[PDB]
Amino acid sequence: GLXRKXLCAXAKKKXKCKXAXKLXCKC
Repeated sequence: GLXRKXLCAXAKKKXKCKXAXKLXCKC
């Protein structure tokens, strides 16, 4: 859920970190 946190999960995640809530724009 949530556009910016879509964009983040988009750039921060193909070929990129594991499935945790607060970890969103890191993984």
